[PDB]
Amino acid sequence: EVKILVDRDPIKTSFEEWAKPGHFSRTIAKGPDTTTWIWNLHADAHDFDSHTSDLEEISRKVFSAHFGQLSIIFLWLSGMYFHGARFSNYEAWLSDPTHIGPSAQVVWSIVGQEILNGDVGGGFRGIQITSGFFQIWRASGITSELQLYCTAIGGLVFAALMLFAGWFHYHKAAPKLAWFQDVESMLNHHLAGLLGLGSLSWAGHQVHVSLPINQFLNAGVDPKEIPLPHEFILNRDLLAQLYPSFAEGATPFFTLNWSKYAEFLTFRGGLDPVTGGLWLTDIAHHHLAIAILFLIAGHMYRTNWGIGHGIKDILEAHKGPFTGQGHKGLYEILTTSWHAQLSINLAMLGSLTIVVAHHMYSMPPYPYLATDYGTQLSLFTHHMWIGGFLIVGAAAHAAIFMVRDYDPTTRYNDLLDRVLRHRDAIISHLNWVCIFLGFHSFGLYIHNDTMSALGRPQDMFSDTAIQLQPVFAQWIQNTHALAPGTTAPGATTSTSLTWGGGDLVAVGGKVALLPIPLGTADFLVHHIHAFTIHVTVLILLKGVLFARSSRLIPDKANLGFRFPCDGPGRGGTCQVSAWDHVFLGLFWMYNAISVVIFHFSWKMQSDVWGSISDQGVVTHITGGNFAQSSITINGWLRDFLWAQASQVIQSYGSSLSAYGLFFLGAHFVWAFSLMFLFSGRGYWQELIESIVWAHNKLKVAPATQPRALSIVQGRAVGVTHYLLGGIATTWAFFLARIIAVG
Amino acid sequence: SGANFARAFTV
Amino acid sequence: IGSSTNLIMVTSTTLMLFAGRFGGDPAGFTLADTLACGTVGHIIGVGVVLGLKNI
Amino acid sequence: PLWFASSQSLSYLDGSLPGDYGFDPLGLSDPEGTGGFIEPRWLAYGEIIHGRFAMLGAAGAIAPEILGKAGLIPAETALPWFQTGVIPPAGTYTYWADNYTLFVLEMALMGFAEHRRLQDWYNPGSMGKQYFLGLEKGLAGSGNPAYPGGPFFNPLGFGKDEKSLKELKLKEVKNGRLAMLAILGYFIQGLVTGVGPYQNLLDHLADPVNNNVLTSLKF
Amino acid sequence: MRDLKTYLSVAPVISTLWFAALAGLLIEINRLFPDALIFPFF
Ligand code: CLA
Ligand code: CLA
Ligand code: CLA
Ligand code: CLA
Ligand SMILES: CC(/C=C/C=C(C)/C=C/[C@@]12O[C@]1(C)C[C@@H](O)CC2(C)C)=C\C=C\C=C(C)\C=C\C=C(C)\C=C\[C@@]12O[C@]1(C)C[C@@H](O)CC2(C)C
Ligand code: SF4
Repeated sequence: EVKILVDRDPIKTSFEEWAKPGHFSRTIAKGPDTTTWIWNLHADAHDFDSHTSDLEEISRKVFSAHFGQLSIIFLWLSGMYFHGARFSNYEAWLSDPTHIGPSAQVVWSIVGQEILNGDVGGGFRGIQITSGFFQIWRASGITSELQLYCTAIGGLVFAALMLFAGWFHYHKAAPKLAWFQDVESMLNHHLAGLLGLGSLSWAGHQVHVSLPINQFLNAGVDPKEIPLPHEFILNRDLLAQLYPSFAEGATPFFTLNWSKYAEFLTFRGGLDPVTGGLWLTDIAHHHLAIAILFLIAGHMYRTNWGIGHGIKDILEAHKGPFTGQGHKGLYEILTTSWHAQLSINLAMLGSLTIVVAHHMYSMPPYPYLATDYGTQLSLFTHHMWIGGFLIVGAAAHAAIFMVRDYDPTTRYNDLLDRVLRHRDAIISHLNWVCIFLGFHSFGLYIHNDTMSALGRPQDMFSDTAIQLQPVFAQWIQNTHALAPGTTAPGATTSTSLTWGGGDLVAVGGKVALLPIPLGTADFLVHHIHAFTIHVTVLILLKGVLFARSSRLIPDKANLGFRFPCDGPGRGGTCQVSAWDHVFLGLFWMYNAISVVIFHFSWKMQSDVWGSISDQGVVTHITGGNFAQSSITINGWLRDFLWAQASQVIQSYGSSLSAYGLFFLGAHFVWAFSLMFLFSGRGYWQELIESIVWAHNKLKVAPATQPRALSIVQGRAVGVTHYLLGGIATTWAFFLARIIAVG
Repeated sequence: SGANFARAFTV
Repeated sequence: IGSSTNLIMVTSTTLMLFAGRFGGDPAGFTLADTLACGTVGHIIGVGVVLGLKNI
Repeated sequence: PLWFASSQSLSYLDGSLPGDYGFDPLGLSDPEGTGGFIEPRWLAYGEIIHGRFAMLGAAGAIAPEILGKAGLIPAETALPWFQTGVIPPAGTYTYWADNYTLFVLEMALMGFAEHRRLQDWYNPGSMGKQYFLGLEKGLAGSGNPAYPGGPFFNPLGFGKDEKSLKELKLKEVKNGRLAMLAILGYFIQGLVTGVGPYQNLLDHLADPVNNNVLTSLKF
Repeated sequence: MRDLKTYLSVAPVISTLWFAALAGLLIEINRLFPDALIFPFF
């Protein structure tokens, strides 16, 4: 049954292996004859599946790598906390948050870079930060620096503990294979233990520490006069004065009359007027409910006892109209190969990150976060980029599994075979829908441009000539506006202010949130989003499905997952491996994410953000020209790229010069990438031949003969440089513009 | 806040 | 003790335990089954009491 | 004499241990897949040591309160077990030296004792070889790490008969378990009612109905 | 100790120590002599 199984000292810690490189693979271990050897030593460093074949060693290596990664993350967190404690102006920002810019980095005075120490405010000079850490610390209840120092020390200690644990589990006591394959216990502990207890404990902290300190802060008291958090725990009088319910203690909870706790566990919803964030009582209530739900749901699978459920029984016994026998051999597939689990987890994490970004810009969960425009922009863009990258990687790992871990003899699955047997219909229909969507979505813009250039503004697809309104979205907005009165009797207001109707919420003369209207431009942009998403899905799905074999190459599995081509014959067979399909899909993911972030930035700068006056009128940043100027490509090039780049390029001689320097550097790297993307290997090898002759003429030729990069390495270098250049350009442009004008 | 900035310029 | 909530959810817990026992014992009933039946009875009692008070 | 014994647990619990009642629902002492700090011998050693230390602590935490109430000690000396200075937020008392100096001294002395104990556990007869001012002769050990014996630790000659020795071992383990439960009760009571356990016993004896767990939790 | 020295003699580690030392020397020279566009010694 379920038990702990370990092996004692599988490997011995010794420096002998460090002396010689490439010990994992024999062909690497032989010795270097050409430079290519070096480039291989890094390519197969983490290819644990190809070093050996036993599952036990792979699992142990995976565990140790996870521990190392956790240690690195803890070290990074400790460094951030120590920087916040030592070189920062947190205490100044605490008293006057609206007129002080956060900053936690100070530049030395070595060469002339001291001009980077801009005057953020509050008697401090330093680089303004846009990580949103200050809002997190304020919402946590931290009001000093000693607490931050203690947190940093604890983080360092935790990093050391994680490193020791990784070493101990790889070199002293290594879990056996049967320990890993016990997924029922893993799921039970991950649901009930990690997600339930953690959120319950955080709810306890929020109820006991964050709520009273934040109440005192919002009441207008000076930060240096607020009582320390432990005084609230020790003294019941202070809590009773702040909340009378605590005077009754824990008696009501055991008596099931929970309404007595309605003082600090509410259901109002909406945004708090003082700070423009969600009510902390609602957040604590939500955390408590989530804890209860997760603790309940973590006791579903049978482990070592009579009660519970079996995953294999659930999968096998499920009979449906469309599936049939269906899920039969999926349990072995998902418990035998690591790559399938990696693919599913990567897809789920990417989707979760994107949803996180959307929900976080929609409803600000931290105090004084909505009015900080740079923080919002940075958080949204960063999280969406991360989600896109993870979603892309999922397909690559699925292709790896399909290539090297799929055999129909020992493990057979009906649904997978049924999907494989009719791939042509899937690909054909996906291709047709992609063509149709792209044709319509881009033809609308081209038609708008052409009718504009000919002096025919009455034949456009616009808000005045021919209208295409998103009626369904408007209906949903109206239903959500009307919901709190009838559909949600408990909720006092709307879940978020984004839905049409309601009132503007502004903090300190700056607009925090107001309803976002939808028109023709939103229709067109959403259809463009759908088109790009569909094309990326088509590329990745084709790469995954046609990995094992194709009509052109009937034996593509033998060649492997990473092979440049098959030869000049058959008319040319370049880029048929699934790796090349991933390399092609990266560009389209980049395109889609760039378009989406551009849309979000322009819409927010045009129709939401701005300034409010004493009289009551609202003046937006760009004057609300998105509704009429974004229906043509000329409008996107002139009113958005040309107009908003003034702050980036005219930042020389000021405290934002680094942004312009990075703006130029990203352009240089993007132009550099085309050198690898466009050319071929033979020319470079033939040039290196003459260079090597010139070297040998002077008796300075090396023993490791130079060799041009392989084809796959060239493509990888090209795509890496391209992505880095584009992302850095967008980063510099966004940050400079939103810091200057926001 | 002044001391934090001065920590960089001690030398 | 003796109030509406106590009597109601104690009765529901006892009924659920009785149902669990029949559909060191003459009939197989380990401690885990007793804990599960008691916990689900407590859950159902809390739910019905909270629903009744609100209305 | 089986308490909550399972089919898995009954396989490796042969009864050749003091206080072996076959109780192990979670199967921690299973004899395959044993490594690190999970081994039946190490677990038994830890249980014995915990029982000894818990008995010492349970006696010492309740002696001063009774001694003070009986009038056999000065009043300023008798204190509850958490006002002695262990938890400065709860209370503090003054001594002949600072608290941290006493901490360092206790750490040094206990390190000297416990490192020798650990080295004895690692190598059985090694610890009685090197010169230690002549005391090493009495620290050779009997070969069983749990019960070293010898003139220093068994000067009264108790437990010469094997049956009497087994009975004494059973008594020791039972008393250790009882003392561990008592110490846990001390901790929880001091966390809840904030008053020394002897006063809790006195209040319970004065009026059991009005003084129990329920009245403090009210309802 | 032999293999520790052998590993510390590998190319990336030796390269990073050498470049760090060179960067430190250049930094200290630039700090001692603030800025200079010509060679005025001779
Ligand atoms: C991509 C989509 C697209 C669309 C929808 C339009 C739409 C329009 N254009 Mg623009 N245009 C486009 C791209 C597009 N344009 C491009 C790329 C250019 C090049 C720059 C132009 C340049 C342009 C010019 C120069 C002019 C227009 C004008 C017009 C109008 C004329 C349409 C017409 O008469 O033919 C419609 C013809 C048909 C035969 C329709 C066929 C489609 C049917 C409905 C299919 C339905 C299929 C069926 C339901 C499927 C299932 C079958 C089942 C039932 C069995 C129309 C509003 C003209 C104008 O001024 O209008 C105001 C004009 O002079 N356009
Ligand atoms: C209730 C106990 C429990 C808890 C809390 C966890 C929690 C976790 N497990 Mg899981 N796991 C459990 C039971 C548990 N597991 C069991 C019984 C098995 C075997 C079936 C596994 C199998 C397993 C594997 C194979 C892996 C994990 C991993 C992870 C980590 C994921 C990283 C993360 O999400 O950051 C959340 C961040 C924090 C909570 C870190 C704080 C440190 C925690 C609190 C330490 C205490 C946890 C530990 C279980 C108890 C100590 C035991 C020891 C002292 C005797 C996280 C520490 C992955 C990992 O990261 O590798 C190390 C991983 O690869 N788990
Ligand atoms: C969640 C974590 C995750 C994990 C654990 C893995 C795990 C694995 N991947 Mg997958 N992968 C992921 C996410 C992940 N992947 C994502 C998000 C993508 C999409 C890009 C991919 C796409 C992918 C491809 C295309 C391939 C793999 C392969 C592999 C395997 C080999 C790893 C390797 O050799 O690299 C060793 C380390 C390196 C080569 C590092 C390269 C340097 C990076 C690319 C530079 C990033 C630049 C940096 C941020 C910029 C700073 C500038 C400054 C330094 C100047 C390994 C088992 C390889 C395979 O063959 O599997 C068997 C392979 O071909 N993966
Ligand atoms: C703007 C981007 C770009 C750049 C910079 C280059 C650069 C170059 N080209 Mg390429 N090329 C490009 C695009 C580009 N190309 C495109 C689009 C094509 C069409 C396919 C080609 C096709 C091509 C051909 C056919 C040939 C070249 C050759 C050359 C070299 C000419 C000699 C010279 O200029 O050296 C000047 C050197 C530099 C400017 C390189 C940059 C130096 C870096 C910045 C220094 C490192 C500093 C810093 C510490 C970096 C650290 C990195 C970090 C990770 C730590 C040079 C490497 C010719 C050749 O090889 O001559 C020998 C040649 O045969 N190119
Ligand atoms: C050592 C100990 C306490 C020692 C206390 C000492 C020295 C106190 C000393 C002092 O007071 C003095 C004298 C005077 C004060 O001024 C200062 C202090 C310092 C305060 C407690 C152990 C306390 C130990 C406890 C409570 C252990 C409980 C374990 C349980 C219940 C385990 C159960 C199971 O493991 C089984 C048995 C079998 C498995 O299959 C299933 C499960 C359920 C896991
Ligand atoms: S060698 Fe180059 S050009 Fe020829 S088939 Fe392969 S990838 Fe294509």
